[PDB]
Amino acid sequence: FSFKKLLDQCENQELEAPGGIATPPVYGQLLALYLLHNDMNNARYLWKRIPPAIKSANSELGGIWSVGQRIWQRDFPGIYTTINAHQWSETVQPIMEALRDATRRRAFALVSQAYTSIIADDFAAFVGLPVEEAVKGILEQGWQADSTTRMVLPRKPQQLARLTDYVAFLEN
Amino acid sequence: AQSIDEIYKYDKKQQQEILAAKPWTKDHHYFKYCKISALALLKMVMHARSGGNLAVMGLMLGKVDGETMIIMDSFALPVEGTETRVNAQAAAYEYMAAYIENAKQVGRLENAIGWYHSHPGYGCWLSGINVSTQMLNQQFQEPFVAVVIDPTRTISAGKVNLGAFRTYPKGYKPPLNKIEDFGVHCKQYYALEVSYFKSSLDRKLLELLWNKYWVNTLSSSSLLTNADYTTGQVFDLSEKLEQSEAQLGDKLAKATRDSCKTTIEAIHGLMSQVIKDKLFNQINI
Amino acid sequence: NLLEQFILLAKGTSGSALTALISQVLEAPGVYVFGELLELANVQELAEGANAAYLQLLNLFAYGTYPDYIANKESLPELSTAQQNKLKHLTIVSLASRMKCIPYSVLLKDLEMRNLRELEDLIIEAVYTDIIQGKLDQRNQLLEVDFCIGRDIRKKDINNIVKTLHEWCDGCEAVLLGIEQQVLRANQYKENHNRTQQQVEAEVTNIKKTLKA
Repeated sequence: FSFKKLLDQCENQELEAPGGIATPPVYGQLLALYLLHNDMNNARYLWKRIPPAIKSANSELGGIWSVGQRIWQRDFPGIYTTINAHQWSETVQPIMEALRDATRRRAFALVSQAYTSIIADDFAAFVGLPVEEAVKGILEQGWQADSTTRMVLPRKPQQLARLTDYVAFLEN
Repeated sequence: AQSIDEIYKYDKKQQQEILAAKPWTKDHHYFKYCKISALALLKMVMHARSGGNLAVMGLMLGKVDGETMIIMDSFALPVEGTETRVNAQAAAYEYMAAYIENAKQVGRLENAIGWYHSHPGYGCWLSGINVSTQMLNQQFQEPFVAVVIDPTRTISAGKVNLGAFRTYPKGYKPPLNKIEDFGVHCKQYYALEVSYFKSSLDRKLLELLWNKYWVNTLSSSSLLTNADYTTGQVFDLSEKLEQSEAQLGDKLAKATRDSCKTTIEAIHGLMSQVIKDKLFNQINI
Repeated sequence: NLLEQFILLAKGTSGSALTALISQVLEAPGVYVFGELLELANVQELAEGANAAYLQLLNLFAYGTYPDYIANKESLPELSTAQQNKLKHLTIVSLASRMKCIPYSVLLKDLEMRNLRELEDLIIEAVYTDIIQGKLDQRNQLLEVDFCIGRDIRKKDINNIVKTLHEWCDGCEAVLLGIEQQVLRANQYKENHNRTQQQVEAEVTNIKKTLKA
C-alpha cells in the first residue's frame, strides 16, 4: 500500500546523503517510524548511529530516545506518560498520536492473549485509558465483567498445478 | 508415439549379440525384471481359468534386453494334466514344435522365452519338480523364465495373481517368512519383479471401451482403500533407506525410486480428491 | 405412483365432488407430489367461485410449506391429522432440499412443535415414508439428510434448474480445461528433462571422443 511506498521513500532518503549524515528532522522521523513498527533493534542502532554532537544539540532526539527506552523495557503505562512529556513537530503531529493508537492495540493483544483474569487497575494501566475503556470491554466487545472484585475476564478470539509440479519434480 | 511404440520392434542383431555373449554365465543374479505384455497376460489368465481345478500350462514367446525378460505372446499346449500335476508327454512337444514354425510363417519373429504353468489353488511358487524342470531348461536353454499363475485365487481375490521365477544353478551355496509362501526349495530360485505393459492401439481401444466405470473412478477415492498398502510401502522404504545408508558407509537409487513411486501415487490420490472437490463441492455455493 | 389413479377418475367430476376428491388426495398416504393433478383444467378453474380455497390448499400442498399455513390457517379449510402430518413432512423435505444438516431449532420453529420427542417422532415417521433418508444427531441437535425426493416444480422456477445445470457444466468444462493444461505442462516438463539428459549425454560422449587423442 502507500505505507510501502513511504518506507521506500525513507529508504531513498537514507541511501544518499551529503556526508552520510542527514537532516535532524528526517533522522527523528526515521527513529519514530522504527519505534512505530516495533523494529527496536534498528531503532537503537540508529540512535547510536547519530553523532554525539548533533545528538546533544537537539532535545527532540532525546525525547524520541526516551520513548524508545520506555517501549524497549515494555513498560506499557509509562509509554503514554513519556509520549506526552514533549511536543512533537507539526509535520509529525497527527502521525505520532497514531503511533499511540498502535501501542493501544498492542496492549489490547497483550490482554486478550496471555491473560485469563486481569486486575482492572493493571488493565487500565496497560491500555492507558483510565476507567472508560473497561466499559468498552463489556458493552461493545462482549466480555462479562463483575463488580466488587475488579476482575476483568478477557475472552480469547491453483492447487492442481502445484501437485502437478510436485509429481513432475519427483518423476524426473 | 514413437518412443512408446518401442519394445514391439524386434531386431535380430541385438538378440544374437546378447545370446552369444552369454553374460548370465558369470552373474547368476542377472535377470531382475519381467515385462509381460497385456495379450500374454490375458491369454495366460483365460487358459488358466479354462482348466478349472486341473493344471494346464503352455509356452511363452519373447526376448531379452539387458537384465530384463520381455514376454510378448503365450501358447496353449494340448496337455491333459491332473488336478495337481501336468506332464506334457508326447503331444505338447510336437504341438510346440509346429506352432513355432506356423508363427514363423505369419511373421512372429519372437522365439521361445520360457514356460507358464497354472497352480489351481496353491499360490504362485516353484515346487521341487518345477524347480528341477526350470533349472534343466535354464541349463540347456540359458534365457528362460518360469511363470506360475493361480486361476482360483485370481478369481476369488479379483486381482491377477501370477509370478515369474528363475532357478539358481546346482551348487549355488550363497528368514521365516519365505517358508509358507514358497516351498522347501525356496532357496533354489528367485522371483523376478513382474511388470505389465501394453501398446498404443491396445490402450486406445481400452479407453474407447471404457464407458461404464466412470462412476467408479469419480468416487474411487484412494488414500483410503490403499492406506494400508501405502504405509506398508513406507515402512519397507525406511528399511531400504537404512540398507542404502549402511552401503554409504546403487541401493540409494532404488530406494529413491521406490520413495518417488509411493509419493507419486499419494499425490495422484490427492489430485483425484482435489478434482472431485472442484467438480462436486464448488457448485451451488 | 398413486396420483394417476386419482386423476383417471378425477377427469370428469367438478364442484363439491372435485374438492372432496382433492381432500382425499391430500389425505391418502404415499402421495407427496400433487403436480399432475394441479395441471388439470377442472382444478385450475376452481379459482373463480367459492371453491378457490381448495385450489389455494392444493397450491400450498404442492409448493408451500407449513408456516405458509399459519397466517391463512383460518381462511383455508381445517386440516385433519393426516393432512397436517403430510404438510409437515413436505416442510421437512423443503428444508432438506436447501440444507443437508437441518438444526432442531429450525424444524421446531417451522413445524410449530413444542416437544423435541414429538418432532423426532414426526421425522422418524417421515423417514418411514421414504420421502427423505437421514439420521438424527441428538448430541448436535441436527438432522443429516442423505437423500430427499424432489417436490413439485412450477413453471416459474425451471430457470433455477437451468442455471444450476449450467453452472455444473461450466465447472466440468473448467475442470477439463485445467486437466488438459496440467497434462500439457507435465508433458513439456518431461520433454525438457529428456532433452536436457540427451544433450548432456551427447556432450559427454563428444568430450570422451575428443579426449581420446
